[PDB]
Amino acid sequence: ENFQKVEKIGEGTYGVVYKARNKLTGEVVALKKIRLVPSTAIREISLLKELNHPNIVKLLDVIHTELYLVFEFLHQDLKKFMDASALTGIPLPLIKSYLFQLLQGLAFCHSHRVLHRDLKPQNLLINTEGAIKLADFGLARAFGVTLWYRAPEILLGCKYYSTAVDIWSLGCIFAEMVTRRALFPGDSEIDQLFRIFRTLGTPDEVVWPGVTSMPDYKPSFPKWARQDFSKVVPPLDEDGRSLLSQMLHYDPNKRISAKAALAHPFFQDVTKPVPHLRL
Ligand SMILES: CC(C)(O)Cn1cc(-c2nc(NC3CCN(S(=O)(=O)C4CC4)CC3)ncc2C(F)(F)F)cn1
Repeated sequence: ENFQKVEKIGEGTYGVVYKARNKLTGEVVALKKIRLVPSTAIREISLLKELNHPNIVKLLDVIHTELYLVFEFLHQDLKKFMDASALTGIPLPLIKSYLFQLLQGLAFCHSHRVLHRDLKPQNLLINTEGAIKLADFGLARAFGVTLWYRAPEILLGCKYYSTAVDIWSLGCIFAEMVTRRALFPGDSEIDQLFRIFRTLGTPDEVVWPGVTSMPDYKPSFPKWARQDFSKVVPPLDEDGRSLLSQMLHYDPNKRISAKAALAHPFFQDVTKPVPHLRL
C-alpha cells in the first residue's frame, strides 16, 4: 500500500530487495521483504536504525505490520562496477579511496560491537559522488551462498568469531579490485579452506596458536607451503601488499583492526576520485 515497487534489485539470505517509491513522499528506497516475526529480531533490528555513518547504508524504517526493511537506495554495486572496469581496471587512487571509506565504515560499526559477517562486492554500494557504503551490517546477528570472502576461523568452526572476520572479507575484496579476479573462489567449504591454504600456507600452531584445537580442524589437512606474496596481487606496490598481508593474517588476534588499517602508510596519499558511472 505505502510503496510502489519499481523493480527487483537483489536477493539476500533474508529476503528479496526491490527498488520502490514511497507513495506519500515520493522518496526512492530499497525495500527488503524479510522471508518468514521473532521478538529478539525485532529488538535487534530496531537498534540498527541507530547505527548511522556516511559509509553505512541507512536503515530508514523497520515496518512490522500484519517485516519489511526500508533502506537508502544507491544506484550500483561494486560487482557491477568491477565488471564494467575489467578492461582497464579500477584506477589505484579509486581502489584506495574505496578501501579507506570501507575501513571507516567498519571502524565505526566495530566500535559499536556490530559485525557484518558477510561482506561481498554485492553488499558494497556506490554513488556518482565517489562514495561507497556497506549494506547489511548487523542483519546476520539480528536474524540468525558465496564462500569466497569467508574468514578461515568461520570455516574452521569457531562459534564466537570477532570483528576480524570483516577485515578478512575486505582484504579479499581489496585483492579482487586490484587483480580483477576473485582471490579465493571456492565452491564448497573445504574447497574454500584449501584454496586459502594453497596460497597462504596451511596454518599451524606457529602462525596461529590454537588452530589445531578448532572444531573442524583435521590433522589430515594437506600441508601446503605459503606462496611468495608478490605472486598474489601483482602489480600492487609494497605499501598495498603490506596492508593486505596484515588483513589476511590467519590469527584473528594478529589481524589488523579497521582503525589501525586507516593509519597504514598505504593511505599516505589517499584522495577521493569520482568514478564515471554508467547508469
Ligand atoms: C546483496 C544484499 C544481500 O545486500 C541485498 N541487497 C541489498 C541491495 C540494495 N541495492 C541497492 N541498489 C541496487 C544495487 C545494485 N545495483 S546494480 O549493480 O545495478 C545490479 C546488481 C546488478 C542495482 C541497484 N540499494 C540499496 C540496497 C540495500 F539498501 F538494500 F542494501 C541489493 N541487494
